[PDB]
Amino acid sequence: VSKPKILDFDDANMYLASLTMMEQSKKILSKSNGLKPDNFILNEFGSRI
Amino acid sequence: AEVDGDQRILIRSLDYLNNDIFSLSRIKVGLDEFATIKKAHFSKMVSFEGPPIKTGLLDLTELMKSQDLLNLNYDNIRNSNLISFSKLICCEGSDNINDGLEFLSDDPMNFTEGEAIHSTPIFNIYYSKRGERHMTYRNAIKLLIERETKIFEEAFTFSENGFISPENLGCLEAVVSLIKLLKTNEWSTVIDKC
Amino acid sequence: SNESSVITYDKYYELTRDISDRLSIPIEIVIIRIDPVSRDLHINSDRFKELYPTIVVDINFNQFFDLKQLLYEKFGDDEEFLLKVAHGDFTLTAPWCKTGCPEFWKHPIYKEFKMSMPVPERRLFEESVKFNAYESERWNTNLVKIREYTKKDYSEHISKSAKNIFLASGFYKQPNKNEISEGWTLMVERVQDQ
Amino acid sequence: IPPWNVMTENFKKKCIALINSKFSEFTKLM
Amino acid sequence: TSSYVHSCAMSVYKEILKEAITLLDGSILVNSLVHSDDNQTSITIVQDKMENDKIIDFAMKEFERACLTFGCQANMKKTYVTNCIKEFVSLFNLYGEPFSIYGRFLLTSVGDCAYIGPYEDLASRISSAQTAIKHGCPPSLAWVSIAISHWMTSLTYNMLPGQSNDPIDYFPAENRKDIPIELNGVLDAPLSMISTVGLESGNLYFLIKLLSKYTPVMQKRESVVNQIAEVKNWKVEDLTDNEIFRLKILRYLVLDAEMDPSDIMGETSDMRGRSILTPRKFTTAGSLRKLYSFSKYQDRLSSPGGMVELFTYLLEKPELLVTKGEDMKDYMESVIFRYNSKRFKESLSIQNPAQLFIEQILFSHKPVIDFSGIRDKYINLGKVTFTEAYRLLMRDLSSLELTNDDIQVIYSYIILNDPMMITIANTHILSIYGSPQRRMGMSCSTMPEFRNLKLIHHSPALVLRAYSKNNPDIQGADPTEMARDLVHLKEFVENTNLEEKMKVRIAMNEAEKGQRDIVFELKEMTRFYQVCYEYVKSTEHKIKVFILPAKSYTTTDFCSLMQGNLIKDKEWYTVHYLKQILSGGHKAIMQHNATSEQNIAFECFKLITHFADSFIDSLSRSAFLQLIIDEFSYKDVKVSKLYDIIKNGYNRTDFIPLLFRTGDLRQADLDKYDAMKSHERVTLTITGYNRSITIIG
Amino acid sequence: MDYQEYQQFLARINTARDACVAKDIDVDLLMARKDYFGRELCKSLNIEY
Amino acid sequence: MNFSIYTSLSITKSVLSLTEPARYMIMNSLAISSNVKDYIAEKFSPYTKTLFSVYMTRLIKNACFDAYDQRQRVQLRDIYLSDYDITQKGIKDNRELTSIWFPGSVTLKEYLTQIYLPFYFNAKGLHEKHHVMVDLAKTILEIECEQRENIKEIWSTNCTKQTVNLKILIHSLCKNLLADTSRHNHLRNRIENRNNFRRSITTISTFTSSKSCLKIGDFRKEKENYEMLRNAMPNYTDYISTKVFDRLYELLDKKVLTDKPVIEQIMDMMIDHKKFYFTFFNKGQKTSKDREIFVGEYEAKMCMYAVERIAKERCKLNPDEMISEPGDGKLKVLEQKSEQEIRFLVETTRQKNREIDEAIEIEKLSLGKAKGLKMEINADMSKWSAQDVFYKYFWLIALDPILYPQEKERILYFMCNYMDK
RNA sequence: AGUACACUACU
RNA sequence: UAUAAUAGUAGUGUA
Ligand SMILES: [Mg+2]
Ligand SMILES: [Zn+2]
Repeated sequence: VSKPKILDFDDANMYLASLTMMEQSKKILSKSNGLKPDNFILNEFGSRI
Repeated sequence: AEVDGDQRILIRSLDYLNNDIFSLSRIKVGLDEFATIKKAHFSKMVSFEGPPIKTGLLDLTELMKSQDLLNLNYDNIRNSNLISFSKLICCEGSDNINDGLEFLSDDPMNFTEGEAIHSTPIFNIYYSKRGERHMTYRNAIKLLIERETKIFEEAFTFSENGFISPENLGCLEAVVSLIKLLKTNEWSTVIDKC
Repeated sequence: SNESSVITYDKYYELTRDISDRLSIPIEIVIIRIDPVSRDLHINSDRFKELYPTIVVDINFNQFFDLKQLLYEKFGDDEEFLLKVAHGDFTLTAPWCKTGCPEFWKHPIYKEFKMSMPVPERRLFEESVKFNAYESERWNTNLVKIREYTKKDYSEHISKSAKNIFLASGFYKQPNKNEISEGWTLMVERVQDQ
Repeated sequence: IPPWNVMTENFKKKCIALINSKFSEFTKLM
Repeated sequence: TSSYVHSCAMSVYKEILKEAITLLDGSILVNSLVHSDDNQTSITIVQDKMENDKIIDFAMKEFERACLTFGCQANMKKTYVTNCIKEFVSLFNLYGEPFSIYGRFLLTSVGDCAYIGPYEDLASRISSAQTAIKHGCPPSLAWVSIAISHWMTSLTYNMLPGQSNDPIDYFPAENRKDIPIELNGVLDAPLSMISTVGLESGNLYFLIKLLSKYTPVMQKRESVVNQIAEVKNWKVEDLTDNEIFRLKILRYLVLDAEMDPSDIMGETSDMRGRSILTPRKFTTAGSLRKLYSFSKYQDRLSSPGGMVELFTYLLEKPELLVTKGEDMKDYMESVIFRYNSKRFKESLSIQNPAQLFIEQILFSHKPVIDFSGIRDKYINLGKVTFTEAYRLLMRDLSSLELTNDDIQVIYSYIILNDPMMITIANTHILSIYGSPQRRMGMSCSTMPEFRNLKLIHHSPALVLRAYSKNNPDIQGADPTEMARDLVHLKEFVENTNLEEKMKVRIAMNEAEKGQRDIVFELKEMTRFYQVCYEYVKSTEHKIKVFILPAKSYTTTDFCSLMQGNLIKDKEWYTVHYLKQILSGGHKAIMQHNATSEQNIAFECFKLITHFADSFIDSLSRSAFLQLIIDEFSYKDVKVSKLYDIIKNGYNRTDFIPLLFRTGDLRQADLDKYDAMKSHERVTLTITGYNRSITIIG
Repeated sequence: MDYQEYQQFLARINTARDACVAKDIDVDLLMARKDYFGRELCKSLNIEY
Repeated sequence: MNFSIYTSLSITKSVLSLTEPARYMIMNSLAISSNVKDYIAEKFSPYTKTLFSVYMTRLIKNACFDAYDQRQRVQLRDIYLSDYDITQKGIKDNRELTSIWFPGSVTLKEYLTQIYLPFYFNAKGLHEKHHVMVDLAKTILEIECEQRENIKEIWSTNCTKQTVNLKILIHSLCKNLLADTSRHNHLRNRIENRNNFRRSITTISTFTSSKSCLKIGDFRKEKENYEMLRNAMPNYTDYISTKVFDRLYELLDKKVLTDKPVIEQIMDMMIDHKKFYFTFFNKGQKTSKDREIFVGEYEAKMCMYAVERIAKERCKLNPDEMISEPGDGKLKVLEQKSEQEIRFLVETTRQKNREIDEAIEIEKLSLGKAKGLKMEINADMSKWSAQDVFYKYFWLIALDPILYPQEKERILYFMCNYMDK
């Protein structure tokens, strides 16, 4: 029968885990690719934007 | 019956009535009547091209092409900047500021007065009302000249004595000679005019 | 609408056609109509449009609409003004059905609705259903009667709240941290239960 | 002075740049 | 009905509040706006007796009670009270200033589409950008939305740079902005054009660039019609390869080879489609069993000679191919015929955008293009891919030639036809940008009508119904108006030669196949009547309101506000035009005439007079005016010519002071001015213009 | 269209208190709309008004 | 970018349960008078299956308190009253409000954008039919059961829920109908002309579309698990769904409907059609809970079309009714009303305080002067269609002066039969 | 996978 | 005199 299992949103440990996950994602994903972007949107509408 | 109904307006009648009036856009055809030309926004004044108009130290053509100094509000003209007025300089031997400035309007302007409304969200309303006699174009230009020029003089006293001192004067001839011998730049022009 | 334009064109053409032949000059009637709300031009003559290949009328009928709106707001309540500015008379088209519905008075829903109402309201409803505006001398003699009947209770109810304005202390449902915290506690309890 | 401090510095810098691209005591002497 | 009862309840609420404030000797204004179930009540109260808290509590309690007294109930959980912010239906009004969350429209830039081809999806997605632009979207974020729409379409059809269907290496173009939109290019035009003309700004902007580059210098600051007249002078030898390619596309793929520069009444861009490379979808038929009308259609199909009666009935009564029938017999036959189209039959079957999206992703490398029709657009195989289609198109246009006659045809049939296109081209050519200022107070203003002149009095459906027959008098029609509308429609048909072209095409296919192809004749008749319907189409009367830095009342003011609002994100500019942008004319007629410069003279001398008496001393005003008249020029035109225009005109009464100061008054302007200003004057002696009455008694 | 006429009409609307003169004000407003339109059309066509 | 990476790729209902309630919670916190506590206690139902949902819940919880703390940081631009129009209007652009989803300061326009945009991050069609069907059936039957059990009285005076004050209703209806029908003399002709009442039924767009409509009859052959359902349900009413245009084709082909004027056929069907059937399904919207959508048959569509058009042509004359206003013009109407209120406030305050202003050019004088107040009751109605007293509408039909007694009788008979749907 | 109010696309 | 018009399909916003 059960009930919809959801994470404890007001738990201190759960919020700390979510904050740690967001911090780790920001750490990994904020680093540059080391390559010139050169994509469709840029090359085609950079002058207008 | 039939009679030659008197014409409400006669050409000689208007010629005498406008003895006091020297307004190009305003005439009084009757004793109390007034024929006027509709108003147009001054942002289009840029579209005029012609030879310079040299009246004393003032170039009216540059005033037509000017954008900052054409505002009708008195406060926006009396509180403007020297760099804007520096465009209007065609002195070529004018001894006094007033002699050059006498070629500007002496009629009162409109000024924006702001008053509070005293409501739960407090806000102020600003409306344009005709100013008193002491607020004209000439007076606003005079105040602008004197307030901004003092800020330029106190800011170019390279010599200790002051702006009028012969040593500071000598530095001035040095600077203007440098800019005349150098290629013209809008920095150079604005400094020269100021 | 162009209905005035066509009748004016007909009148002018009829009155001028007998004169055109006498003076050996063709009289063309040109009716230029402009739609105030969607500003478009309808010139009837094709020869006049040939004469003027381009027409650039660029005007706006908004101030007149605003003035009419203010006038109608000022005189909206007065019925004599409304009949003064009314077009024609109240009129009904042909009936959509030649016979009524006799079983409506026997429907259980209608019986419940009627018995829910007091006797005078039942009589008012029965008289209002059977009221025919076309047959009656005045179309509003039914609405006015019921309005005057109910005006006493309506005025009493309005005056009761007008008096209630003085019975209110300055304590409305303002938001603050305490209420938000209690709501959050109740929410987390409900979520944990669910 | 804040209104003219930038203008004067830019004027001097551009004059230096122009005179280089082409290729105190002074006050007391005047 | 529910909203009406809600309005009655809110009126009772207004009466309660007004009586209560009358008890307090104050002033109250209540403006309730009532939708189906969303209410916006605004109350302004000025009083000195009690503080605001009691009034707020009383107003809230009365709002709840007035909602309850009429059977309704306010969701006090979602009902809130604000000093400034209004929110009626997902639309805000902060303080007299409209505000809307345009971002939602931006988020629909990658939304679903019809999935018909590279161009239709791009058009559909670009609408989310124009719709976002309408709700106060800054220029840059709208350009980002357009770019994202182009990227999404290219990714859907494998058109991104480096992919298989990239057309950059197959056309004479340096970048995909050069390739036409219908040929899988990207849109390149000002944002104001994109918002106004709606995706035709590509061809319009290309032609405007050509005009700006190749017209002579002396006719370089003139109206668009004057500059289009000088196309004959042009030298087609100097045209670049990309320009020749695009002009050939416009002359052959878009227009028809039977057009001539001498044509005086041709088709407008709204009367033709822009799709060229439309992938063909091989889809399952679907069930459609449950439909009664589909069963009847199947029975008619199985019957021998059943469909020929349907088709001949449709041909005999073609007006019900673009409109609705007036009785049951027409409606039945229309439905049975509508079953014949594959698109409608696929529409009836359940469609989810995700399945179509995945299908269009998958079926891209496969041959999906029928090049037969594309070759049929120009002079006189099977399913073909995109790349081969590009190579075939370039091979076909290589043999074709371009001449000044063809460029004249292009300019006449693309720009000179629609007054709106002429106005937009003039706005782009003659724009002058003024003082930049920050957007302080925004306002809503509706889009005006660019086609003011009207020729067809009645509705398009009635005119087509009359034209199918030859009877001006039809149910609900005025015989004289119908007669003149039919005259205009017949004149248009004979001028643009639609009937002759249709007859020639059907005759050619008759000779080719050898048997009468009735369905092709129905298709040709449908196209012809669609063109006729688009021609008459008196007014759309669409309600398009834009959020602009000011209020626009006229067409030129609206164009100026749109051009100033959509160039920079930080500020908006004041735009004025060198010459009269508007061109009075009809939708499908060439405009070879240019408007006079009277308004230029009016603006010039109003400016001179007011500038002189506002910023010049009284004594020097006359000398300044004389000097300006003698040696100045306003908007490339000498002011002396403008004064001559005003003097030699019928509007010398608006400039009485200016005329009087420079002689030229003549007493006649006095007479006209007083005659216009004259009215019936009462005192008994009632006086008016040469009419005086005096009653003694 | 002229502003002075605008305040004139606004003032005569505000001072009106009888329904017998509001009809006259409405008629005068309609005639003012036609005269504005006729004058502007004559200006556009460059013909005498 | 950290916030956007998670929201852009959120394809679950966990963020759907948070995006929509944020509007109500934060806006009620920022408002003057609001029952934010009631909304949080009884309606806010977070569904946090992911860590990002937990993070966003804390963000919303903090934003509620901050929004309460910063409702005094909203200022107004100086209104430049030209007297012919209003320029330089609105709310000042000062970055003092705290941002919600990420650290930083935002303008009030940016604050409203941050409040309201997240709702559009949701994905349509995220629901499952299996569960939403049951949820919608549960809520509909729950409301119906509550109405059956508790609600017994139709007319009251002390403002009981789901009850109407009879006298006030009748008097207000009389006044409003009088004013509206006095505004336009030819209202009946306008109803007939625009809604195409005198023309054929085939000329009406809503009767010839390809949207779904209901058919009642022994359609077991086409639908054929249905067999087990028919065998296990004695009182099973067989139904099918079809297109509107196909339904019209079937009705015309069987001579049920003719090419006579549509209004006469509508009035005849208002009697000949006694029992109305409706089915329902899920809209598939982007909210946390889906919305029930109801499909009726063709005859109900015709009668409802007649009634709705009769009401619409009167709503067009009411300045306070806004459905009749063409779309996206409601923003223009809001703007016009706002400009009127700013002008009314300015003029009334300047005129009333004229004596005090003259006296000033004093603190007691400043206190004594009248003070303006502006209030905006943005409001939603709870269960507009469910918890509504239908009987009041009878009066709107009974008091209508543009209807003949036979037309009133037929319309009221249709409404009575509709009440037994 | 409905009622209404729109706007935009394609034939 | 602020009122007559409305093809099919698809998408979007709104209640
Ligand atoms: Mg609301
Ligand atoms: Zn000098």
